[PDB]
Amino acid sequence: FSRRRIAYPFYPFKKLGRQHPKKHDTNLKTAMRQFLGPKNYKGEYVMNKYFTVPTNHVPNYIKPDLERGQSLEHPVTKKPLQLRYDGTLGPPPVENKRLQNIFKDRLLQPFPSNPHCKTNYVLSPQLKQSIFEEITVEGLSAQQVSQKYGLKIPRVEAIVKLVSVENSWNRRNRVSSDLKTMDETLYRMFPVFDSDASFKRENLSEIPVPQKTLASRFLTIAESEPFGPVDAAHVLELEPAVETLRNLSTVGEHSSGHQQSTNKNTKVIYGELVEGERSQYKFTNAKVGKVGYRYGSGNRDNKKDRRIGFNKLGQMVYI
Amino acid sequence: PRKANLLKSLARGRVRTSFNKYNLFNLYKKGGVDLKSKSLYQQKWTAKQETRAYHGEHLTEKRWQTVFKPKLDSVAQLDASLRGGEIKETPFLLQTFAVLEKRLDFALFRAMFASSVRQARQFILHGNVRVNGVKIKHPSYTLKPGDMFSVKPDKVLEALGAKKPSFQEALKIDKTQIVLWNKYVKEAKTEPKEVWEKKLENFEKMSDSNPKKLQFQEFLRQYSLTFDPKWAKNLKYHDPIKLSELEGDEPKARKLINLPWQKNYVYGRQDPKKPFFTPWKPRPFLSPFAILPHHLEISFKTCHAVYLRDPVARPGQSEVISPFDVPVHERAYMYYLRNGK
Amino acid sequence: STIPKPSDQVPDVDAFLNKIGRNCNELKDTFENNWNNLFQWDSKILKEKGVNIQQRKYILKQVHNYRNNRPIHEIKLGKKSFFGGERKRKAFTAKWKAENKQ
Amino acid sequence: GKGAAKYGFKSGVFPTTRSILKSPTTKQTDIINKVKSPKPKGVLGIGYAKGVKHPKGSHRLSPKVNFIDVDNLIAKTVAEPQSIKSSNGSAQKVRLQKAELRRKFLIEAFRKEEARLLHKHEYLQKRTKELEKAKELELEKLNKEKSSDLTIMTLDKM
Amino acid sequence: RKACRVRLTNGNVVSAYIPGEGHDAQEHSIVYVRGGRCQDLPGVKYHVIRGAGDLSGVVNRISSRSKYGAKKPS
Amino acid sequence: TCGLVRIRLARFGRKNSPVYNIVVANSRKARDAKPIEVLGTYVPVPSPVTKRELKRGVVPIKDVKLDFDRTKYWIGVGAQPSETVTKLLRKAGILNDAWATSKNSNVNRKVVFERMETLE
RNA sequence: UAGGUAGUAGGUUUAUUAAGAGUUAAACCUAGCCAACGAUCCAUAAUCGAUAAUGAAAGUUAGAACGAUCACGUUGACUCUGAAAUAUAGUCAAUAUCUAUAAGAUACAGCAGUGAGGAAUAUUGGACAAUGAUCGAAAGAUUGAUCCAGUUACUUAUUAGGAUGAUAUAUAAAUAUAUAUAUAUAAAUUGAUUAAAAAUAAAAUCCAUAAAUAAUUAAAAUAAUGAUAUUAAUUACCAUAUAUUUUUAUAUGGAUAUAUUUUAAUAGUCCUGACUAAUAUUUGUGCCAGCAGUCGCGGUAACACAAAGAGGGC
Ligand SMILES: [K+]
Ligand SMILES: [K+]
Ligand SMILES: [K+]
Ligand SMILES: [K+]
Ligand SMILES: [K+]
Ligand SMILES: [Mg+2]
Ligand SMILES: [Mg+2]
Ligand SMILES: [Mg+2]
Ligand SMILES: [Mg+2]
Ligand SMILES: [Mg+2]
Ligand SMILES: [Mg+2]
Ligand SMILES: [Mg+2]
Ligand SMILES: [Mg+2]
Ligand SMILES: [Mg+2]
Ligand SMILES: [Mg+2]
Ligand SMILES: [Mg+2]
Ligand SMILES: [Mg+2]
Ligand SMILES: [Mg+2]
Ligand SMILES: [Mg+2]
Ligand SMILES: [Mg+2]
Ligand SMILES: [Mg+2]
Ligand SMILES: [Mg+2]
Ligand SMILES: [Mg+2]
Ligand SMILES: [Mg+2]
Ligand SMILES: [Mg+2]
Ligand SMILES: [Mg+2]
Ligand SMILES: [Mg+2]
Ligand SMILES: [Mg+2]
Ligand SMILES: [Mg+2]
Repeated sequence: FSRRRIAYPFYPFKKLGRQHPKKHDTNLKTAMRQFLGPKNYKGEYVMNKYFTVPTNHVPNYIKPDLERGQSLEHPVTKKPLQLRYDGTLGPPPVENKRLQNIFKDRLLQPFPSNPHCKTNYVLSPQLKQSIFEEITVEGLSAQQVSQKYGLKIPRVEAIVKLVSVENSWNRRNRVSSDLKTMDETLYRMFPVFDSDASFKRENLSEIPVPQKTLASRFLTIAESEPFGPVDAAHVLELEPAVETLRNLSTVGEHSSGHQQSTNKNTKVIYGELVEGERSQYKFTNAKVGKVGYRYGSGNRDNKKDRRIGFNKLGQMVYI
Repeated sequence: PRKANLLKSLARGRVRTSFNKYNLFNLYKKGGVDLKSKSLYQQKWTAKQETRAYHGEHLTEKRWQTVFKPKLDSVAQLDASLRGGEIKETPFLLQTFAVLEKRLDFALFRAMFASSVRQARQFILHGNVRVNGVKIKHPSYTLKPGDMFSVKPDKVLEALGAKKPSFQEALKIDKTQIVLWNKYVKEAKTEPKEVWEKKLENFEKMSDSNPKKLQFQEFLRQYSLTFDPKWAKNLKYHDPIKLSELEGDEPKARKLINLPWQKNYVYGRQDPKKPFFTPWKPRPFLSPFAILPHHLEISFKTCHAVYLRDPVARPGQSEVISPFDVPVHERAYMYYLRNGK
Repeated sequence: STIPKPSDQVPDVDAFLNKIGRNCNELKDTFENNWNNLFQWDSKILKEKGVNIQQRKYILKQVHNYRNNRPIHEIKLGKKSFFGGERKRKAFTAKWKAENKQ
Repeated sequence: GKGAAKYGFKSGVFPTTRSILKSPTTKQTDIINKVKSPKPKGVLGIGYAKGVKHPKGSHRLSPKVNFIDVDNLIAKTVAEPQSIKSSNGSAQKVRLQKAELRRKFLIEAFRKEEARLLHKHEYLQKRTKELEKAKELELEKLNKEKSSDLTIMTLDKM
Repeated sequence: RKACRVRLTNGNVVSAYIPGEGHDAQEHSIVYVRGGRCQDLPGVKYHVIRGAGDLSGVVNRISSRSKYGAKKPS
Repeated sequence: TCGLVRIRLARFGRKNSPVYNIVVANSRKARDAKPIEVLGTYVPVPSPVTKRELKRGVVPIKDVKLDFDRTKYWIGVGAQPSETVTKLLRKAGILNDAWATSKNSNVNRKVVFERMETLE
């Protein structure tokens, strides 16, 4: 059983009464004006508790369930204000106990209905400089900085790349006042990352889950036979999971173990370049039976899965 | 793309990837997706309706069906068994729409470089977005781990900032601001003691959420906190604004205005050449949507971001930012697996 | 490339346009007997000046020949046999041997 | 289509690669021994058994394999000019250069192919012996008695 | 129920239902026949297409016009 | 080009975006018919160089994939390359100046970069 | 379709061929050979893929497009040349047409195009610039192969505008920085009298890009040659220098009146009783008119017919 259902607020609100014939109002519109509060002459909603951004590193995410739709508070004292019979805003009769002791997890949860979505922690401008100076000057490896500050190696590598862009921008006076104002505002809206805080630290043991292993194989062995991760790896014909983690930590450009030389074994010829020639020929050795465009290959151009790519200039090209 | 029609309808109450005021009320009043009493088809349809409204509404159904991938990606923490704390179940089905997160337009929205996915598309199409230094003008460009993308600073400020008022609109706000200032100078001069007493009591309830108290302490150092009759006398009355006289003449208007907070510039038009409200202030209702992604590292000073990885599901968490719970995404996944059968 | 020097056989553009042939003497007003124009104007300029596809390509080929000291004498385009193309020669010949020699 | 899965999901085909040497060479000792080996008889035999007349007008035995001598192939196909002829002419010089390059290429092709074939037989022989040794080692580990085997009930005597 | 006997260009003679309110089909009128039976009429296994050949579209049809050969009103 | 066995380009790709297979083919078979062998690929459109790269001195590169050993074999048995394939093989250093013609003979043109064989 | 076969099954020899064999021809012998696991006969059909469609898969379907193979070039047979042809050749005959009336020529299943048939499938286009093919010592010539464009939503893909936005006036002393601005007055489209909406929808405001305009200009191709072509792309007075992932920024030479081209945004179609997503109601019709994939709907409160409002798909 299903029918169309107008999305009325789940919480109680003041419905429309008898209306003058020319108002032509809706119960949805009046519920929104009650959520928003009065609009001043400047076009602002100062009474709504979400109109202005937080400035204390604590996100102000909507909590309709805990406040039962009461979104109005005094713009300076931050004291709850509710609608009364007179049509004015005043103190609530009873304090809301659900809004005074909120769990730590909920504070970082932006969407009431999804507790698996949480905001990330912003890194302070100091930790970023420390990470930048350790990888670049002191010459530490990304694996070391990752294991020290509790940050995943890709994030560590990204911080170095971004701090380099901020130096060039600051070296050419490209960071304007507005950009500085915006950056600081956004910094004071998110919980700052604390390398010492154990819970704030990012897990460093995560590996991609393969597909062949996703199945459930079971072995019946002797009651006192030892079976461990290495034995399981042999059964599943995969490298041990610890080895996978170690190989994934040596991928960072500044990480230890980064190596790429086994491929430098392909004969290449650069054709002679003569004055007046607009391009150079590069020849790459290949093998008959592998090189070439195959004959009778599937044409997908008229199919929904037609292959679309992008060239070096960023232009959309058919592959 | 699909034409944008009735995206912020209150009766439908669909939640969109935007910071719009009407879209905040729809999210505020939703109270979850109702799946009770519905047949399996009705449950699946409802889940599809809600999820697609948020995740890639601009994509046509047939295009989305092609893009949709049955394979979802999770990670295995190899230390869980070495902790001892109660393990949490991985929300695998919150990865149903993860394939969209690698799109350039979605990446811009998650980085807070645009106020909505729709705006992100227009920023990309108009030539304001670069990936790895190359200008990309196709919203459907897919990012790979490690890619860096940037947006022209003026566009990001226009998306995260307040709207620029027009000259006529901002000239009526200054008229009212002058009237309400001359009322504060007439109440300060008629009974200075009460006004100062009220002024001191207001600064006690600031809570430090209002930085005006910190600035006020400076002002008390610019002149024990005891009354001073020189204050009321110092206060002066601003001159009224004749909207008609200074109509169509901004330089004249911005020379007749001199308020203690707004001096020689019309409200919100300190630099009429800039494309946003000046001096720059955050857009209204930004806090409820300001979510920092786990899969991007953002540098707001330069408007640069790096695509760290494709969002993944882990015990107790999904990096795919969604306003809907796992049961809804599970139904949505069930629908698309079978092409809506 | 560079501007070759006028010779005794080809003193000016008008002589050049007459030796190459293929009705290229009808472009003498396009060039205006300017030696440099003949050896500087590329296809794009000639197309803007109204030279048709076949003639402008032919001129540029003969300009390259002259620049390399290769003969610029007219070479004629092919023509079908007097008795017609091979596919229509049997029919044509049969009707030409019954109206000339009977 | 589904058929592509059998070929690495490669769509379309390539022409069959030609063989530079169309027959086994005289240096492929392994093949030479196999053909010389006496042909089996009986249930899994090949050929006419002693006393069984073959069809009249037919050859009792199979034609002998033609083994290529790469030295003789090179001598007959790309023989060198017998005299150092006087190539004063421009066209003679061009032809001499082209003939020299063509001869160099085809001689390198025949000798690289023969080497590849011989090197491939040796690599297979080494690889097979390794695999055989590894299988014996693996099997020996399987047959090794562990302490857990004590908990497996047995009736060896019966 | 309005029907019509029709001789198809392949020599088969069929009975086709004429849908819609009102029709201008007569004898010798050129009609185009599609599949689809008239459930309550036994032996009428086909439909004539409105707005094709000599059969006009339903007069004054407002809804589902494409199914009745009615063009869009300006 | 003469002979029954020719090395020539077979056209692939889409309208306005030609790509080519370098093939050994019977002279009489269709240009795009399945050949005797596919020796390589030729992409005629040079890779575009950025404004900075241009001033930096980067030259656009046309990319050819080729089986050097197999190509030499087919030249050895008398396969005859087309004019375009001949130019490619002379630039690769497989063929020499004996295959040049009077029209393309670069007898006097300065060499800015000499053929370089590397490993990559 | 139950019996079929009579060079038929096998043996021997000659002829013929580069070559085996009742493959063809000649001779002489044996009585065999095929068949209810389907012979013989009849009907139908070009075959297939690392191609397309579908499915979890085994499979099933197609055989247009890409590619491989076969056959044919109005019909039949025969011969010549040749390594290879019962050749799109030649010979004779058949059918049709034509003009030169000859033991004549032609046969569009080459391209374009026309009539016919059909529910239904396009230009009597451009160029040999590219890749090939033929001829030539070369210069070069030829090429409806081929490359391009035209026609056609037949298929696929991208784009086809974002942020803000529920009213308008009057209103208010005569710079330690204010601040929950507050009052009146008028206006307020369809539906409806409250969970009944249409509706942030519209207008309006802010900011853009496309196109245009201007300059510039690759690449397909080079020794030279560009059909496509009014090229793509880029830049917004043009040029230059310096610094300057990108990019940015400064300053310069010339260029206009301290500033510097202009500037947008009108979707259709089906459906809302159940299967099956569609609750805001209302009018006409009255087992009629009509609807219908299935169950069924319609006899005066029709959620199903015909419509308005509202709503759901794509
Ligand atoms: K899909
Ligand atoms: K049968
Ligand atoms: K066809
Ligand atoms: K050509
Ligand atoms: K619609
Ligand atoms: Mg329903
Ligand atoms: Mg020749
Ligand atoms: Mg015989
Ligand atoms: Mg026979
Ligand atoms: Mg006989
Ligand atoms: Mg047939
Ligand atoms: Mg089949
Ligand atoms: Mg078939
Ligand atoms: Mg066809
Ligand atoms: Mg034939
Ligand atoms: Mg025939
Ligand atoms: Mg014939
Ligand atoms: Mg015909
Ligand atoms: Mg035709
Ligand atoms: Mg017809
Ligand atoms: Mg032509
Ligand atoms: Mg009314
Ligand atoms: Mg433009
Ligand atoms: Mg050119
Ligand atoms: Mg209907
Ligand atoms: Mg009624
Ligand atoms: Mg229905
Ligand atoms: Mg109806
Ligand atoms: Mg309607």
